[PDB]
Amino acid sequence: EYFRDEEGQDVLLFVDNIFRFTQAGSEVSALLGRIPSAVGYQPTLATDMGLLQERITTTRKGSVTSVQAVYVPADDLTDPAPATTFAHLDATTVLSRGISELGIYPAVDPLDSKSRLLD
Amino acid sequence: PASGKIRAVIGAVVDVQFEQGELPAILNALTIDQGNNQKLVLEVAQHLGENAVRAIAMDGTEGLVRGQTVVDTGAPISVPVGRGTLGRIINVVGEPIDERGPIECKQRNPIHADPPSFVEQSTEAEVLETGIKVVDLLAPYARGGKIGLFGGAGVGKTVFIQELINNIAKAHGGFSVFTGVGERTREGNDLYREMKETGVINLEGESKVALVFGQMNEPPGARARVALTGLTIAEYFRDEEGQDVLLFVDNIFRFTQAGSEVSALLGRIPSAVGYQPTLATDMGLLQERITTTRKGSVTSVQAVYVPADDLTDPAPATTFAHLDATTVLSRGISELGIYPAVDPLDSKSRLLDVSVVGQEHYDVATGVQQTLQAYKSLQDIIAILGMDELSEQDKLTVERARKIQRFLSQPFAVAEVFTGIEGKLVRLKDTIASFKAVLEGKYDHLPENAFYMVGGIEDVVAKAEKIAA
Amino acid sequence: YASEISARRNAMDNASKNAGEMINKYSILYNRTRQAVITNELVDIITGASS
Amino acid sequence: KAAPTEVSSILESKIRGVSDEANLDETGRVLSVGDGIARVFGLNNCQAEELVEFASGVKGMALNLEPGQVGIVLFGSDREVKEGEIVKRTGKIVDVPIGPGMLGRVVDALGNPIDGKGPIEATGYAIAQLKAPGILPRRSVFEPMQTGLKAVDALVPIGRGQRELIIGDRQTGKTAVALDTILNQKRWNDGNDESKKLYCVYVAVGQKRSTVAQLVQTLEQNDAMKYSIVVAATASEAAPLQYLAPFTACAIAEWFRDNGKHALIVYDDLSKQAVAYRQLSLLLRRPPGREAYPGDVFYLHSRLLERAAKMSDANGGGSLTALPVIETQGGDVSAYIPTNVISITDGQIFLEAELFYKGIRPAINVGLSVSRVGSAAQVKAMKQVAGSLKLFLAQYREVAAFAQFGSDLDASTKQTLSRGERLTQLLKQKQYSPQASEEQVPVIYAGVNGFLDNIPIERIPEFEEQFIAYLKANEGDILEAIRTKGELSSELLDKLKSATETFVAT
Amino acid sequence: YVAVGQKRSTVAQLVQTLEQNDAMKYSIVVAATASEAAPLQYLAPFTACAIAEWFRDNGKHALIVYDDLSKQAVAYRQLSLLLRRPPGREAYPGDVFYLHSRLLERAAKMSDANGGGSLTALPVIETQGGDVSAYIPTNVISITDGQIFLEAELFYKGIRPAINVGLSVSRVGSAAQVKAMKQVAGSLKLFLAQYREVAAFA
Ligand SMILES: Nc1ncnc2c1ncn2[C@@H]1O[C@H](COP(=O)(O)OP(=O)(O)OP(=O)(O)O)[C@@H](O)[C@H]1O
Ligand SMILES: Nc1ncnc2c1ncn2[C@@H]1O[C@H](COP(=O)(O)OP(=O)(O)O)[C@@H](O)[C@H]1O
Ligand SMILES: [Mg+2]
Repeated sequence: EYFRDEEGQDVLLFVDNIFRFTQAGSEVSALLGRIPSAVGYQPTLATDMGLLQERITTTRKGSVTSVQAVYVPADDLTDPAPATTFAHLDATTVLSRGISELGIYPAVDPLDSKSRLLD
Repeated sequence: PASGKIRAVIGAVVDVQFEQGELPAILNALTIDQGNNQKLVLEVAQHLGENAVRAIAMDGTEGLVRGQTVVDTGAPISVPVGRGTLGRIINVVGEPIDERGPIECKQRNPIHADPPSFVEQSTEAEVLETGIKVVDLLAPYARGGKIGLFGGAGVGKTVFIQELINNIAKAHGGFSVFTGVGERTREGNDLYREMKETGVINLEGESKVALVFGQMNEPPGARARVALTGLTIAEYFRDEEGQDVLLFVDNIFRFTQAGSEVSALLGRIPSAVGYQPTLATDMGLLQERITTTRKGSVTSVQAVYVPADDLTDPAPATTFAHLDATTVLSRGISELGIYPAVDPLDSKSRLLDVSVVGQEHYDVATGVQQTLQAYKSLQDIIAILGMDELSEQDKLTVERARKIQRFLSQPFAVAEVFTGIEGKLVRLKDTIASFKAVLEGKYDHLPENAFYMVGGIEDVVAKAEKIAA
Repeated sequence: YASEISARRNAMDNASKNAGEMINKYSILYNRTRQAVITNELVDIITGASS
Repeated sequence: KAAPTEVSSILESKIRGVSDEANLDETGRVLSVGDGIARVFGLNNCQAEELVEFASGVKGMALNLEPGQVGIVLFGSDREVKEGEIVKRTGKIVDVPIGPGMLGRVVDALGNPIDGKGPIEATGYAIAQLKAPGILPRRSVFEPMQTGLKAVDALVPIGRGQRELIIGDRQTGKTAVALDTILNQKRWNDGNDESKKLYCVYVAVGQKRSTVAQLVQTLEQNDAMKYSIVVAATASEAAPLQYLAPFTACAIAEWFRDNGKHALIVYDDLSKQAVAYRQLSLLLRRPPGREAYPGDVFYLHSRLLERAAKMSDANGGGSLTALPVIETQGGDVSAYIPTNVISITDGQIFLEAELFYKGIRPAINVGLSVSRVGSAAQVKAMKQVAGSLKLFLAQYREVAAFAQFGSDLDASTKQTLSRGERLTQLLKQKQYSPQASEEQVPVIYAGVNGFLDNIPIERIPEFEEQFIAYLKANEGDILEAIRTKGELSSELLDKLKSATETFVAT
Repeated sequence: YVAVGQKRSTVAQLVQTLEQNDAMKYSIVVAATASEAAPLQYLAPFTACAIAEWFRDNGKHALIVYDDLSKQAVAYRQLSLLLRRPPGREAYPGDVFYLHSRLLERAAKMSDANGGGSLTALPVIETQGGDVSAYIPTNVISITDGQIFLEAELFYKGIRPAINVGLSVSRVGSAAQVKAMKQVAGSLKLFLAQYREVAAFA
């Protein structure tokens, strides 16, 4: 963020993986007094993930190409850590486990991957 | 004697308050005087503090007031062991429920005890001879392990348990211990009357199997402790007398369901599929005690029941990890002409290797399993293409597979009133020699009905020569 | 007509064999979903009663 | 950390004096009332599961005896109890009236008569939570329970002392099989043989007020309510009255089995009794388990079903039948409450909703329903015809898929399809039309031998009434000998074959 | 060898077979049966990794075999459920993935400045009907560099061991192999997976 605001450069943020930030806070949320949410997660899942994903965006001083990777919990896209991160990304690249066993390198699902620049 | 006062009574859980220093430990039986009953057993679970410990009653807690006298026995739930418990119906607290007088036992062992150590265990897996032709060749039972008896109603589950206990007491000299945990009220009365007419339980003679009553009409403490009471009587015959005892737990699924009922009512959180959190600790504490020691062994022949036909559940996968053998009784035979309905392909065991039974027994077991698997898969093509539209090698293998399926079904000694044939007790050496001669072509000219209801190589030659002339 | 009837028997046997493999895979998925539904429903009642 | 009992109001009493009231044993003060639960402070001499009485007139049952308070479940409305009311103890446990004077009146869950016919002459008082019979005071099921249905007396035949479950979905044949079995006992209860009679015990639990009044009016018109106990337990009462309806009805029906008579309890339904026990346990601050149930879910239904057994000759020779109806969701027999009741009972009668709309009355699947007693608790005359009919019905069910292609049937395939269709249509009976053992033995012998294969499929309904009416006027000696002796000799088999062949030509 | 969750008779029979073939003189055995407490079985993985780490930090190779990884996850969930915690997927706590990732990260290969030793980890995962997409199955596959799938279909036909070529792979197994075996087996992994799909449709 300092190279795009104080210097004005197109930074490239590469997180691997982005799903470990929400899974680390759920293990310490039970000892802080907070009640469990869905699938034993923390109650502030949308508030903690929205405060970090909004700062890695493009501003008037510089851009920031975020290329993070999400991890599906036991091959499930309806989890609380996978479905909440799909509303803060312009382009998504879902990797299905069924196409990886056939010989597709990689297993780029065309029926699940969507983006906002496809016009 | 250490006395206590009842402070809480919420169903099966009853809290007792002791004094300072005289507080009982965990797994301690507490005595309580009632009206018509003798003594209300209450096993101690944990201590909540402030001179108070929560206990679980093993009977009905109706009629208990706040402030009743609760005496401490000083140890766990003791039960009567030895030769005096043979032929009598015992309970979870070691009391008789057969109305035949008290069990005159010299000593009383507790139900809560540790298992064997790593230095006192068996270094080699030995095979257990059962006497059946389809058990000593296919899925062999291990000496000191667990065997699962899976089957439906009317397939031959009650007849297989009575024939295995009589054959082990005559060829090896070992007693039995039937611990029907979680059984019904009508199933307990029918099992005691059927064993007296066959010769397993004699009131005036000599018995050879113990009866442990454990119906589901009691509370959660009596059903969960029914497995520990039956296993304590069978373990005493192998450590003090030295004999290969056989324990029966009908069923195995009732022991896992009874343990989660007392744990959920105490304050513990549930696990997967509504199970208890200590599923691997409660099932492993009772399965490790039935092993092989330096003086004797203790076989287990429980009946595992799958939950809604699911082998990947928490009550099916936890009990299958300690089972060395399996006695699957499918419904495909029975009325087909097999006594009993023993599946030669579904019943598997871990002791059927070449390093445990030898190179001679491994070659005969692999040849019989390969011929039975090829004949079962070719049944769909024989009904659509006939029996004469085959090759020379397929016609000879199909004729020998029909006689091999009926040769392993021998008549038991306790089933002589249903079939009319005599009881045949084939040994381990006689069953391996008869199966190897039929696969080599020495009995290819014999008929298919000459091997049915027979046991051994000598019985097939006498039945074939007397059928025609 | 004899060749079409013989070819229809092979296609019917292959369709019945393929249906048995799909039913076995669906039974394993239904057994895991039934155990997960009982654990998810019991966790919701235990969380509301402890708060 | 914190606890109840002594709090604010109750805590400002022991500081000024450690005496005040000399009771604190037989009485108590209500501190918190709500959701049918009253937290009475005190009552140290009150035993477990003991009856109580409030100041307004509502009764209670102390089941959660704590160290400072006492959780009592009120049997009525919560508007009559308030904070600070006096709650006295009765000194006895939860009991109910029993005896021969309760036959002919509809009682509730506590033994009070609600039919409006005066008092009930009770000959004894038995507790609700009673112990079941042991393994030494039980005998084999040898007596036969005549239900009246042709598909129940031949397939899954129930006996005296067994537990037959009535599983099924919504409106598929759950309460229909229990009502026809109790009304079919008029041929034995109206006579003088006390060992052949069977007193019914319908325990309506969870039903509405209109359903209990319609079932009692139908039994009185057919002379069947004079020897049948009715346990009224609607859903408009408290949770303590509906949950204790199974234990109160089993205590009143146990007086006949302990004297020398037979009884038959019909717990309708088993699904409604499990919901009443879980409601009182969730409000008493207890931990739950699977499907929002307590830890003693399997022990609550197994303790009430094990008491209905057949006694031996040294105890009196009586028996008791338990007909619990398990209301399933959508045909799933492997649920939570469905699997617990089927594993504890010695047989279950399945009822599917697909077979009821086709023409099978009632819908009873032969491939799913079975009896653990077998042919040991049936008549010898009906066992000879049911042995050959069981093998023909099982072979026709597996080959029922070839009925759509009738132009490619062989010789053995056409014989099994014609005999299997006539046997299934002959066992279909109408509502409130039970048959005896003599009329069902003649109808099953004509379809198993081959005397009904020449008739059409649509003429199976007219042939059942024509053959039964002609056998009562021409060959009356063959029908009377099969009911008195109960078996069939060599002369009865030759006379039955000659009469059926002469009547099949017209 | 770290036998965690196994029976008492299975641990005694496995130690007698290795001593007869001259293989128990340089092998550590960590006995951890299921008849003990829940804390002894859960701490068996951490105690066995500390004993094998002494050889890798001095100049020697070590091979750890955690049999099994499925039994260690059930023992850790029993102590967490009794302490009033939050149960997530499959009745597991939030720190279920951190317990297996921390014990497997220590088995790495050191550089020349640390001694030159290495530690190999061989964890066995017990699947329930071949369900490789479970909670405990996906957590161990995302932290290890490869896996060896053992299908139950080919094991009953005589193919021992049933090693699926289309499922099992090795990340750092190409450069850490022998040059004589890799030259003679040219395209052996690609020809084994293509021959299984063509034989099932013929
Ligand atoms: N064998 C039969 N032939 C014709 N009608 C039947 C038969 N069995 C049941 N019925 C009809 O089904 C209706 C309901 O029967 P029943 O009282 O046994 O079930 P139910 O208690 O209404 O079921 P639920 O409790 O699910 O509503 C009755 O009105 C009756 O007319
Ligand atoms: N060796 C045998 N030969 C012939 N019939 C047998 C044999 N073993 C068992 N049976 C039959 O199997 C039936 C088992 O009945 P039962 O014990 O009530 O059911 P289950 O065996 O399922 O408990 C018996 O009726 C008996 O006739
Ligand atoms: Mg009804």
